[PDB]
Amino acid sequence: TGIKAIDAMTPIGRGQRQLIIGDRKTGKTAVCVDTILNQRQNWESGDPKK
Amino acid sequence: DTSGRVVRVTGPVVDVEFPRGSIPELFNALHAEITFESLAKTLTLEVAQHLGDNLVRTISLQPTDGLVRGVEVIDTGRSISVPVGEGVKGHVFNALGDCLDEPGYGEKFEHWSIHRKPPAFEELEPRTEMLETGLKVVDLLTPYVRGGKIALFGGAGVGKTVLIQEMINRIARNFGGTSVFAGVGERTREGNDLWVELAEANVLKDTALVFGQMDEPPGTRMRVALSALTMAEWFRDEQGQDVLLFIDNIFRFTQAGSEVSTLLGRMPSAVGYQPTLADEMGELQERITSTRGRSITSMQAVYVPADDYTDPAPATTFAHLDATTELSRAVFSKGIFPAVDPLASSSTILDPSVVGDEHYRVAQEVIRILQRYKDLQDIIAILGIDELSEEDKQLVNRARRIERFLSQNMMAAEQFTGQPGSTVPVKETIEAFDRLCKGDFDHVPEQAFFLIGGLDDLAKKAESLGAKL
Amino acid sequence: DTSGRVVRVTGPVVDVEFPRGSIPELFNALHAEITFESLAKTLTLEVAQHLGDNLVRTISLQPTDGLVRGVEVIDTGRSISVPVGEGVKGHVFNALGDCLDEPGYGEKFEHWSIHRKPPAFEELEPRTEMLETGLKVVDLLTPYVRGGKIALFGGAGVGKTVLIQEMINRIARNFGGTSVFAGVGERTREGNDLWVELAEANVLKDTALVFGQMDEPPGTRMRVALSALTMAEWFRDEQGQDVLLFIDNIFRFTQAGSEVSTLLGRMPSAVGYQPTLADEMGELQERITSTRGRSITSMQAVYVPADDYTDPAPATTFAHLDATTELSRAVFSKGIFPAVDPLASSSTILDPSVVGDEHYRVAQEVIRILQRYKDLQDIIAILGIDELSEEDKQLVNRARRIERFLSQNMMAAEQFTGQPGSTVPVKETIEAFDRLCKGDFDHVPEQAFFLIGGLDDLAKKAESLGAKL
Ligand SMILES: Nc1ncnc2c1ncn2[C@@H]1O[C@H](COP(=O)(O)OP(=O)(O)OP(=O)(O)O)[C@@H](O)[C@H]1O
Ligand SMILES: Nc1ncnc2c1ncn2[C@@H]1O[C@H](COP(=O)(O)OP(=O)(O)O)[C@@H](O)[C@H]1O
Ligand SMILES: Nc1ncnc2c1ncn2[C@@H]1O[C@H](COP(=O)(O)OP(=O)(O)O)[C@@H](O)[C@H]1O
Ligand SMILES: [Mg+2]
Ligand SMILES: [Mg+2]
Ligand SMILES: [Mg+2]
Repeated sequence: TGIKAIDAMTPIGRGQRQLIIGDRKTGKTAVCVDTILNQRQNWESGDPKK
Repeated sequence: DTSGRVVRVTGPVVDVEFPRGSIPELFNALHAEITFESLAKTLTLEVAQHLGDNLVRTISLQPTDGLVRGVEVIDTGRSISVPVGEGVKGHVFNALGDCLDEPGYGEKFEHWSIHRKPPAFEELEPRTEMLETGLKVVDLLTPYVRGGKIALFGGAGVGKTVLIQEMINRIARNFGGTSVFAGVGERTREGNDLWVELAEANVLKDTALVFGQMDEPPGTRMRVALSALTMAEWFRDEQGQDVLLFIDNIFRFTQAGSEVSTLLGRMPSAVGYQPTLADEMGELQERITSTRGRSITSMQAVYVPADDYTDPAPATTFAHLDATTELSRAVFSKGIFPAVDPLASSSTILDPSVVGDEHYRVAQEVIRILQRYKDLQDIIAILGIDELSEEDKQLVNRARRIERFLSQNMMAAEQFTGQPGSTVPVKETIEAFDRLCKGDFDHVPEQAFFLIGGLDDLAKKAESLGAKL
Repeated sequence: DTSGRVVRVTGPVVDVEFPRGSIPELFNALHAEITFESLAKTLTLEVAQHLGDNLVRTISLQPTDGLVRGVEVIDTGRSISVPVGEGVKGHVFNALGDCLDEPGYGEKFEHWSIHRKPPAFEELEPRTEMLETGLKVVDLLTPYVRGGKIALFGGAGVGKTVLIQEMINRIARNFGGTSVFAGVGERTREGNDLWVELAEANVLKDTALVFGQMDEPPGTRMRVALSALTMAEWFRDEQGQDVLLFIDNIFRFTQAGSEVSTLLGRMPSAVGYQPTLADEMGELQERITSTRGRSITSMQAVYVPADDYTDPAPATTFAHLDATTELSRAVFSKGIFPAVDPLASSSTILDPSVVGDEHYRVAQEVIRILQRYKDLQDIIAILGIDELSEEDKQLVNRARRIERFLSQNMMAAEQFTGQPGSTVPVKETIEAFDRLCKGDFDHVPEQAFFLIGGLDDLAKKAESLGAKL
């Protein structure tokens, strides 16, 4: 996800279902959009396994 | 022939039977007649449901007192329409489109249906331009957006209407575009007060007023917002000039929808609200938007039932906004005006890439200090301030001074207290609150931060209280 | 002929019509067909109610998407039956009795109906033999009963699945009998995890797994526990040798029964549960028992909705158990694992006549110390610890060390802390907590008690922090 807190304490693996739960205006959409944006290098790699 | 016939009358909801093949489409406007000589009128019914067996359930927009079963119902063929154009600027209108101050006016205008579709997705663009008002708390912690949607949440009697009037004074007077004001299910005295004060402030010639107030059947209070929104949509699409839209208590639209739903015989959802709460709220709020190149700055007051912010109505409204100013009764009881809860209120442009680094840093520091104060509030309530650490005592002093300096004497508060208003530029606000959160005013008493403007007002009040900066 | 006809399909509940005299009995299994090529399958329907006029209301065990009104429904003349025998060991099965990893396996076995009556009262015998697990807190405060009924209570995501995996590691790995694992409405990732981890430990060859998970319709989640319980009942009554029965979140049985209670036409009970809550829970939970001379050591996980132990489902489950390990989220939030609430957990063999005088005395002293600490916590949080007595400060230090020493590094949590697991005999636990309550380690820091095993691990970690004992 590119986030220290998530990648260190609540890590997410491929195939896992992690719930982003919270109040409004706490950074849920921020966390998810950053998770999406962090895959840019994986996309630019080229192999379908990354 | 093809005319209908009233069958059931359950409050302001009327069931009408039509000859087969002549069933009116949904949202169509039908006309019935009440002949009782004191209540003689012509009811405008709006088709809501097709019940089957050629029955049609409609919502009456006028009280059905005196309506008889079996009377003739005339299908007009089109939905309820309102006048649109330049001519609507300067006049007061109904939910049905009737001019109130000058009856019969506007009947020759172009008439638009009040049921439109929201703009396409490819037309939408996010709005991230700051709208500077002159209030310290609004400009610092919840900056408003040009062409974005703004709301003022609050319980009963916390200052929603006074803040609406403050924003009318600040934004609508120096404005170049056109303004629309919908009063949905609110006081009629306030509608008259606003009409008169806009007439005298020379703002009425730019403002169109549409009023469906507390003494109206739920259909009127459900459709008046759509009428005003139709006029605003005309001003945005056909003329394209920087519309402003003020809506007083959109929650009354929600509540009238609740009552209408109860009368239509729908199953009640959680709390008791209609099952189609979010759907109606979205159908309404998605037309209040700025398209690419055409602007509508919107500002709505949202009532919070029983001071319950988890109520389904405001909780559903929250998702449709760019800046939400939340007024608390805890802040209102301390004499702070506007009674803005700084920790609950928010804005989507409080972002270092929009407002700048210093604005955002000062805002985050203010919010951190106030959150620490709120964390300590329990201990402070039982043991007082004397038991905290020295760091915590310093922070609580700074936080009391900050929460008092977010208060301000508003232009609309001169009618209650007699003291005129105050405007504070945003750069001066940032500088002042930077100095507060840095500790440059920890010697000035707690008062003298109360209901003032910038730093010059603070200096004057402190020197009148024997202090200096 | 004598077949049925689908009349109504409302979600998972299907109404079927049969000719007079060919009405299937209650709990029979009927077969309908879905011929849509993307969803083609054979629906199994369990007769739930006799609606009258030859109508029959059944619950479907597969999703009803693609089912047409009027299709043929074949009455099998019997209830749902599952394969039984010493040949089900080593295989993953269905709620219907179908092998998942090797389809077709078991169609030539003896098949037992999944509906039984509980053993007669004259065959019941109390079990008062301790099952030594190896966990400090479990062996001390919640001693498990050998041949008795054990449960793990707790909210969503505290310790239940990890604790059941730990107990499969401890009790089932070196067992001389059979193990049956029912995954009732749980995750499928965890089911595959358990399958693989039992194949690794060479335990799968002795274990029979029956899975009906969260993605299944409520019929499967309602009947999978009965299928696995029928397998265990065969291993207890016919073979007669030391069954172990693990059930993950059995509650899902109650919840699946609650999802269809309104579709079956029953008025809802207090908290939205079915009116037949306790009755169905008793019909199921009374078959999970050890008769005289025939042992079934049961161990269930019980989900507590929203951490509310007053919810009717856990409150009704509480009455069927000999030992309860109740997990808290307050202990989960402090990092203490397993997150057992020592003040809420209980066991019926915590009796001076069963566990001995010293075990019981040490357990009661630990409980008293922790209760006094829980009573002082609020004072300490508001007024500070220095306001207490010297006796109370001594007790607070002891209680913090004790509540940290009840935690342990489990074998099944190496995936979460990287640390290998520990095992502590019951006598070492008794003597260690005796020394703690007496005060022999009041000079060792609060750490070095946290996630360790016996007294040797305590010495190691204390010296790792510069201390002795
Ligand atoms: N890690 C972060 N650091 C700083 N600011 C953040 C962070 N995450 C989010 N924010 C800020 O929080 C604001 C709102 O967050 P976000 O919109 O992601 O919350 P949300 O869960 O989507 O709430 P809602 O759905 O009600 O809008 C954004 O303006 C963003 O600038
Ligand atoms: N900024 C202010 N300064 C002084 N008094 C105020 C201010 N705002 C509100 N009040 C007082 O509180 C009351 C709030 O009423 P209002 O906010 O209009 O009700 P509502 O929020 O229900 O529309 C007003 O009658 C006014 O007397
Ligand atoms: N003994 C333990 N050590 C470390 N972490 C644990 C332990 N027990 C539970 N956890 C944490 O709790 C999480 C979920 O616990 P689990 O028991 O699977 O939830 P549930 O009780 O709802 O099934 C795990 O991911 C794990 O990180
Ligand atoms: Mg969001
Ligand atoms: Mg008001
Ligand atoms: Mg679990």
